[PDB]
Amino acid sequence: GRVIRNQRKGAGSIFTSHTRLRQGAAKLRTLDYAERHGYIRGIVKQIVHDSGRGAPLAKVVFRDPYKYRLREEIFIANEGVHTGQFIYAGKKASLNVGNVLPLGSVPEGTIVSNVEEKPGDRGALARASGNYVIIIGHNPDENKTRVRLPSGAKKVISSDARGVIGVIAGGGRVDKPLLKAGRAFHKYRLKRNSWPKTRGVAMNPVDHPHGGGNHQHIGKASTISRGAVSGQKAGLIAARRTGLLRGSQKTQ
Amino acid sequence: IYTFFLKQRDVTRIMSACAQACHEVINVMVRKIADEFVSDGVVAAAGINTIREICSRDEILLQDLVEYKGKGVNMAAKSLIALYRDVQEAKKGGKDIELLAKWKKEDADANWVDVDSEEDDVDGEWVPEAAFREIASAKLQELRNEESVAVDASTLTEERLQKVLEG
RNA sequence: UUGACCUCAAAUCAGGUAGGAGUACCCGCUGAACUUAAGCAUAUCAAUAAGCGGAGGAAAAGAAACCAACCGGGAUUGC
RNA sequence: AUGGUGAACUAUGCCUGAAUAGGGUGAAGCCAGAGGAAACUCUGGUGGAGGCUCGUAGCGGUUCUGACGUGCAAAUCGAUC
RNA sequence: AGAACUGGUACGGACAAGGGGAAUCUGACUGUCUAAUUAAAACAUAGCAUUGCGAUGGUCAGAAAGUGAUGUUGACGCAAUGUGAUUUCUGCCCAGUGCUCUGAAUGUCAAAGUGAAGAAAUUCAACCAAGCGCGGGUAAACGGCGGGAGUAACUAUGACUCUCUUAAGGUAGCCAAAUGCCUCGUCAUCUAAUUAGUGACGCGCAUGAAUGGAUUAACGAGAUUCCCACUGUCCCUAUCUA
RNA sequence: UUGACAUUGUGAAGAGACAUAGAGGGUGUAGAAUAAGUGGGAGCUUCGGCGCCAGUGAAAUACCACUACCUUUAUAGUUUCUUUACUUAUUCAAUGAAGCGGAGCUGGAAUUCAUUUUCCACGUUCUAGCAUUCAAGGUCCCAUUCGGGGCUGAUCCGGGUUGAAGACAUUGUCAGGUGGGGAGUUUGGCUGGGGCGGCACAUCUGUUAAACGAUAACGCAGAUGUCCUAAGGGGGGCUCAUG
RNA sequence: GUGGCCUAUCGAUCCUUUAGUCCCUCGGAAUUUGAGGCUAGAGGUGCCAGAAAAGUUACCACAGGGAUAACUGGCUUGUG
Repeated sequence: GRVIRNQRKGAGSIFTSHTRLRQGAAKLRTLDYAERHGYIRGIVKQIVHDSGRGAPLAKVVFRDPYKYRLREEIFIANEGVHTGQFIYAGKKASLNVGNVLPLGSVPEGTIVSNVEEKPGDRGALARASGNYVIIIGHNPDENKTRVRLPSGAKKVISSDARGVIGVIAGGGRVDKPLLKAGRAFHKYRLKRNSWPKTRGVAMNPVDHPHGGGNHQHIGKASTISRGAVSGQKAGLIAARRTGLLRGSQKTQ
Repeated sequence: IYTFFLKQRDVTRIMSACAQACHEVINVMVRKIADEFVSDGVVAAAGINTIREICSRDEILLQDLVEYKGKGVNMAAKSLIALYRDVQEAKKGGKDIELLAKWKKEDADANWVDVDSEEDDVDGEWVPEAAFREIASAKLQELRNEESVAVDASTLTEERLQKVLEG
């Protein structure tokens, strides 16, 4: 009967919509002949800050070619542009600063925005692709593209996307310690809650399968197997290494 | 077990032996991986070699990269180092702790490949500057082409890291 | 540059149909624990208690791919 | 074990409201005066910042181990913190 | 704010209201729960570390799916533990107990299928997937921590010797050099002369307690000890009012 | 989590090892030899070849057999093996199928073999200044109408439209292995309660058995659940040890 | 003269496996194997016709007891 606080997401209450503060999504509108190989132009004016974190959002509203309507669509903005600057991204034209081109019509060094990973389709039924323009070099070989990130993974996919060049002031926010503390509730009153990460040498005594009793010491390995039991998964999963990464790089 | 024991005189002996021996398939790939691993621990060049190798290209080719992501930059620095060198202690200490000042106080010899040995020997006996300022840091590019015009083939034909390499 | 048959639909009309309570008894489907136990499981309790749906005015079953080795047998259920 | 039925008090999450005595200490920035070749070093005002100090209601119930407990109260009153 | 007069040597006259200073161990302060014996040295919050993570992947919940949250997220964010302010924060080791496993696959490996005898049934030799075995990484996840080797036994004792952070009488350095005012004073070197420069020692006004045998401000309803002021608790009994 | 059949079609499918039998080499010193660790040496159709023919010498050459098989083929076939397009069945983001692919009236760039047998084309790209109403224009109609009706502008096929993939994946009965999330079951007595782990009590020696102490086992190699192939029965004779 | 002058002179059932009779079972007549009987061995218990269980919990409540049913020291030791 006494469960652990890893098996909670099955009530639909304290895990539901908790983000009044925000507005809309970020996925683009209807795709046509324009928003792909040929000619695609974007806009950015009211750079309203992204609610919940540190990012900009723009009121990218396109005059619908199919019908006289200008539905307000809050999309992701970028840093470097002022209050109003149209995108100059033409496949049959050229390239400048802050443009939107597929991952095939551009050479190495192309950090676009995130929207989709599939050859376009207004939010591909998937998403296991890139997080946006954030991409270095590509691959001239056919329509394939080999991306790479310092996270430690590889991926080979297509070379078509609707991401625009631009940056977001996020670097430094996590590099600068939460000095003036008082952050946990309003911290992750954002979308849900996942910041209690939470201890007790005697949190649940006549139990602790890990190891505790009456003294600060564990017993069993906190490395719970992935395919073994879904009733003991409390702590590390599928361990391999453990060390200390120093600041001095200069490696191979 | 090679690198295993590997961690003497007879070492380098049978060393270079099976060395050139073992000298595509990443089983052996990651093997040599952990190899040079414990290696540097206690190749290197061949190290970052197989490095950029997997570079082009779960487990154990992956955690390796993770650790290697947290001579390169060190190379550049100690580069200018040996630079003014042949051209010391203080420099090394600055590039390097209480024992930093401990040193600060052939000793340093045993202390401490080819480059290193050469430098040491030269210093004991005495007991491209453009490249210098270059790797150091445009005005640099300036003095660069300056002395520039001022194997020349492969010469004119980072990249300078590879350059120092050939040098 | 032009009309039929079949399949697939759409109302407020003449003429029809559907959604449940009580519920002895009976029928189809699914599904527990306690008692006893020369210790424990198997097994008994138990094709059960409780709950739900449909049909009938009795229900289920029954006018033979059934019952015998004898003097051949002559529909179902119950005492 | 099987068959059913609840969120007015308590605890957690989202949304919609109301309310919260008087002070000391005076952090960045800005102004004036003085010293210095420069990158500057101080005092005296204004501004009143902060998971801060003292102190009511609200919140909270640790100490004075009282009174009361054949139930003043199915867990209280006064005082203090 | 300063300058007078006067009384009981009186003066925030009642009411409100921090008694205070100096240590050790533990512990950062603030916030929350034990409705009704336990308000603490617990948990939480800042910092740091580890595991997992490319959407045709994983975690949670459900009898199942074309149900839900995580997910208005894209390595900057997302789920699960431990540690719980900064300085401090392993010296070494991976044979055992786990996890991971694109390392290693025919020793062992059901049924179906396939192969003999057989007018049949039962039994039924070999092949193959997965798990188990071997190996590596991982001990800020649990151990070990006067350590790790080489030595006439084929494995069984671990002396002796060697390396290291395994050593009982407290001698860390520097010190007329920018740090020496006293000082244009002594010694030594150059010079016709040079109060400036260089090189020792000594008592250095104002330099430093490297390294080593268990380190702390401010804050406080945690606990122990001591001092001052004050105090009819006691010594040692009694009286007044609602 | 894994595997076979079926769901679920088709056989133009690159490269191996088998399920009955007949040849091919059996080459280490010496013997000109194929004397392959061991066994078999009076023999099978008898007129006839070798039966033990010569030199050497540990093994001497037909003969129904335990045999390690270097490299092939093999009749109706073969459980699992990468594979480009065409797929009437499953799932599927948008859905107001939005301007698409091939082909097709046409330029430019690239150089020559007789012409288009191939590859980028097919409405915005300095500014929150501006943008729509069966598009501004032509031909064909009820007549002189302030409107309306075709074609071209915007030609078709395809009906799988801009985007993942495929006879893929998911469901159900199928040896066993990962797992106290949950349920059920389980606690004689045994250091005057109870309180480490194991459960190595009784056969001469060695071994069994990880060394100066112990140490079981109806386990292994003689004997052994004591002894006897006359130490029995019977007649005659003899009358023991020690001092 | 059915042994040694006297004294010593024993291997449960059930389950599984094997051998023996041409009989029994063969339950739709009859026929060919056939798991289960009778008799006779081996093996799995030397508690005398010779059969005993499992080894984690001071986080609660109800029904009890003066022989705490619970079997000779798990500590000190009288006249030295």
